[PDB]
Amino acid sequence: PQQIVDQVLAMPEGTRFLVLAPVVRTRKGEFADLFDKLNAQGYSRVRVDGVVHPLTDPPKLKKQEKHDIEVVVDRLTVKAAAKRRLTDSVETALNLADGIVVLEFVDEQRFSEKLACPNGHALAVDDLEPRSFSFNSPYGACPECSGLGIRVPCPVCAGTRLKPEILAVTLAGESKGEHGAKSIAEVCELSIADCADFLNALTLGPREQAIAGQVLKEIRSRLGFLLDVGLEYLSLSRAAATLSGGEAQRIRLATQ
Amino acid sequence: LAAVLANRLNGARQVPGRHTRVTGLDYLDKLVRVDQSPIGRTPRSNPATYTGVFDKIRTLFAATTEAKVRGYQPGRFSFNVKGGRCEACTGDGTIKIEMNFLPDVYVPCEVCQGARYNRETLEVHYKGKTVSEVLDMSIEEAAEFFEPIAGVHRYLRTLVDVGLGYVRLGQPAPTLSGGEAQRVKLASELQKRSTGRTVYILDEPTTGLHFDDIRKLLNVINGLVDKGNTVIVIEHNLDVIKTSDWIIDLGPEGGAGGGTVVAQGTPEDVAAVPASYTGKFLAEVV
Amino acid sequence: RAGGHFEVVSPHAPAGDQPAAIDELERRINAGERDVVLLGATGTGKSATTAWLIERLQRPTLVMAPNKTLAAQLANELREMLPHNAVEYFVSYYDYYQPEAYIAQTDTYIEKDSSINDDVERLRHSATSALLSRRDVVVVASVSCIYGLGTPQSYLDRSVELKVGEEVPRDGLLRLLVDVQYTRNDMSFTRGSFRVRGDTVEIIPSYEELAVRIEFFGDEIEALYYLHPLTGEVIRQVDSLRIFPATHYVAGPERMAHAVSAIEEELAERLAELESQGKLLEAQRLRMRTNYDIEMMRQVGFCSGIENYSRHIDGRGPGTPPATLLDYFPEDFLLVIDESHVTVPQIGGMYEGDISRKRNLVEYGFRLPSACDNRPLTWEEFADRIGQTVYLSATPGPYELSQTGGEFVEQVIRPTGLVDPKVVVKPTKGQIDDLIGEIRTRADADQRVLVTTLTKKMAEDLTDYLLEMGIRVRYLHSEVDTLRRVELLRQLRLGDYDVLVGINLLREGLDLPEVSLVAILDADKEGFLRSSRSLIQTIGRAARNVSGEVHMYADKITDSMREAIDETERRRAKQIAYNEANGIDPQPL
Ligand SMILES: [Zn+2]
Ligand SMILES: [Zn+2]
Ligand SMILES: [Zn+2]
Repeated sequence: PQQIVDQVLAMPEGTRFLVLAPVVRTRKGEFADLFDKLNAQGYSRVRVDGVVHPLTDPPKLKKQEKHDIEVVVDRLTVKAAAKRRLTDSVETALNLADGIVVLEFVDEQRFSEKLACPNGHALAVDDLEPRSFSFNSPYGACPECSGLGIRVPCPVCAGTRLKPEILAVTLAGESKGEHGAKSIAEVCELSIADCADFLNALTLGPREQAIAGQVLKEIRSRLGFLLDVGLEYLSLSRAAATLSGGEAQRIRLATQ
Repeated sequence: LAAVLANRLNGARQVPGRHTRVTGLDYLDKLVRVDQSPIGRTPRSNPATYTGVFDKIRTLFAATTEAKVRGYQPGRFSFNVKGGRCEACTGDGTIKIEMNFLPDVYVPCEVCQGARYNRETLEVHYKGKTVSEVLDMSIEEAAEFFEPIAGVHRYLRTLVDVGLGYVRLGQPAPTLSGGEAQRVKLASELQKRSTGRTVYILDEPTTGLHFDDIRKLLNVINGLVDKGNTVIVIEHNLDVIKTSDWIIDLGPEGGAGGGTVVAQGTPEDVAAVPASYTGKFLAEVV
Repeated sequence: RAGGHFEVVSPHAPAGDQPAAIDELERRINAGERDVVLLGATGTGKSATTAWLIERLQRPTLVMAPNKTLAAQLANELREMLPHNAVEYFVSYYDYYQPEAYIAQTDTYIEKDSSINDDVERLRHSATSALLSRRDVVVVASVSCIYGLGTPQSYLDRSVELKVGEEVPRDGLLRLLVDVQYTRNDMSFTRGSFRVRGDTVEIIPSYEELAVRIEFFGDEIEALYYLHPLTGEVIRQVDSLRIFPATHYVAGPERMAHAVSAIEEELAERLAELESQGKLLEAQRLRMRTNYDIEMMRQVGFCSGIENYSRHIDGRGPGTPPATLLDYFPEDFLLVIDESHVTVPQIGGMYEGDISRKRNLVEYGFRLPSACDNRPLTWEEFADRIGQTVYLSATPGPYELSQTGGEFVEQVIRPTGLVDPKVVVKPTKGQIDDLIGEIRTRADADQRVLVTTLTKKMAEDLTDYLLEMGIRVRYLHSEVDTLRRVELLRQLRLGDYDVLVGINLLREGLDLPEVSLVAILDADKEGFLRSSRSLIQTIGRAARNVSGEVHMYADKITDSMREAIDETERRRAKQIAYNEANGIDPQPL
């Protein structure tokens, strides 16, 4: 909601708008009683079906007729330091309207808050969370293979052991090393050496450096021991069945 | 003992073991059994919420002219209140999100900056202090503050006498040791005007209290008993019992070998009777 | 004070003594008579005469009554005759009130406790606003009026008016609403409170029953509208309107500053006083209580015990009369005191008892001597602060007659033509037999009867015997409660019983037109509660019926009783002569 209120700056200075609280969005119904209740609270302003009327003298409504009840709350243009009245009606709408308002170019701008995607869309990953790309977990498991990777590979794996939506669409920005643009399956295919050298030097951000320094240290220690044993030709996606006994033995040797 | 006293005075319904009778309840009103148990297992509760001074400070902030003009309740100023809690933290200050494998890391929130509030509420600066600041300064600083106020003054005086006031006012209950919680409980009961007719039974509280913490608790119980309170504590500390004006030492021998008063009276009296080994110890002392 | 003409709508036609009495009272007040008496017999209608006098004088009138009981029945009635003027009300606004009291012997603090009434305070503030907003204002007041108050000066100052169209900062409006004791109840809608939603603001004023909605065009007064508080039904719209503070402890921020200064000074005074007295416990208790009080002035300005600092708030000196509804009145305010024969003794007795309480309060470290200042005006102080004084009673008080020179204005012949009863006197003996005989005689026509008594034991014993003789009889004692005599009224209007046996309290709160006979036991004793006022009251009681009768049974005859009877019978002959001159029999009304 803080962005909703602060968006008044985004809309040009002085441009007319309306303090529109979508209390009952598009839910049609004869609501003269609701008008009376809104008056009982006391606002004197309302807009239904996109047309403004006073709560003192609202229009007639029928159940059959669509009624987009976004009550006008206050009379304001984009003013300077009007945050007092703005917030006054704005948190009010954030409850009555339940979190949504609009400052249209009545003289457009929509002051709405939506989760996941900013536009209220669905996401391959609901947010920037690693488990979202875990097919061993149901997050990445395909509908038709459940993470196994088979139906003949399942139609929604096609080689990648991951959901197509959570393959690269929300995770194609891995700027590891140079030209870095990787899908989860792409890193999987990155051999031991490929991925290790990719992560040896990569620029993804300062907060990412801070919160993935431990990641780099663990990986580089693991790879240093892996080289101390002389094991790089195995790939990150290489089938675990390739373990020759000595392979996992060296894995544990490095670990210990 | 505890079973019978609690069920006869506090209305408990626990099993009284095997005793023919108890007397002297006529000289008492309601017992209190206290131990090391933590006061609160969640950060939700905090020193303010436990002590009950929280709503008092909330009303204090409501007393600002800015609070008047906004026209909103002491609950508004709260930190466990829906409206005033920034969604970025639910007004918890930092932002928390983590999975099972590894622990989280504290991160100040745009709203908070550690303020565990919302600036909308913090705009009031009652007595030149925001709600964040008021909840910030720890017990001793709050004590030297709020001087002409009364109930908060009694709370803070109790805590100052406890002498552990260093604890942050918003210090999470989970971030407080069992002995610290014990001191909090004895402080809270120190502010209930029982006239001393009540009696406190207690475990061995050495854990969670340093030597000085034990001395502070000793002063607390001294004030209680001078206010008329009775007390009985199981304790392996010779100093604590020698400070207690009377001793009842039970048990000729450990385990089933005990089960009867071997000696009692003033610590010195019980000491003069070597029927207890604790008595032998109180004898070699003094 | 814009005084609208006291429009009197009186379908009743004045007759009998009414014209002469009103004319002579009018010329009395014209003659600068600061002291006047009226002799208003029973059924002479003092209310109408007072209303007409107030109409003639066109002054803001303060009427003084001795108990809240009386105020109710009259004020509503006058509003009928004055439906176009400010008619108001004021008494103790306490469903219950334990004072701040101190048992010194037991060192027990019976702290001030009060169940607060609402409508009483509402009418109090309505009266203060009307007085400080118009001259055509009539206020009925209990002695509480002379207690300590705030200044009508600040009352009229803090009040603020807003008009349609005029530019006014809405936030400043909220600020002044706070300063005039009105809460931004953004949650619900309550008396003397208000809510803000957008430019719209809706407020219930403390004194005004209804509410008001104001629409704002930015920081301009867009429009004003009356409203039902909850439903919001716009009663009407007016361009402008004023708002008075919801408190009578009105005081600007500067007045709070001065009050705090003087409070601290007299706090040092009382500190030293109790320190010398050795009452250290009381000194410390008062010190901490007033420390909290001043803390929440410096923060809020509102608390309990504010009255105790009236001398600081009003700012006048110690021992002087504290502010009063009299100050709320002009100097040319009309003044009327009904039953002043007990209101003035009540004034002195209340001052004495309350100053005895301010002892063991202030003298014993509970408040400063400013509490003692927040007191009923000493009788002399009241006598100065009043204007012209008019006492109303068929039994003028002794000090009242001393003030007025003994002269008065008569109004005893009712226009109806009712006449006084026929009195009879017999010795105490032959009382039970005659009582039963008259009981049966009246029960033939199913009529009422009254009985008085002196001692509780003999009273209830006699009622018990009467019940034993199969008599529809009841009795009254010292602390009887309303249900008993109200169901007695139901019974008598339903014809269940005939007689009652009371001692003292019966003398008040009984109007029984159906009793044609009363009995007065053992009037021989010279007693205060059985004085000439008592016998005259019984005479008025027995005068209700067309052919009422008095029967006093006592061995000897007291001077007051028989002089009262003789004057009653001669004025009865006068009333009969007036009736028959009109050719009209005594007319029940
Ligand atoms: Zn989207
Ligand atoms: Zn698949
Ligand atoms: Zn936050």
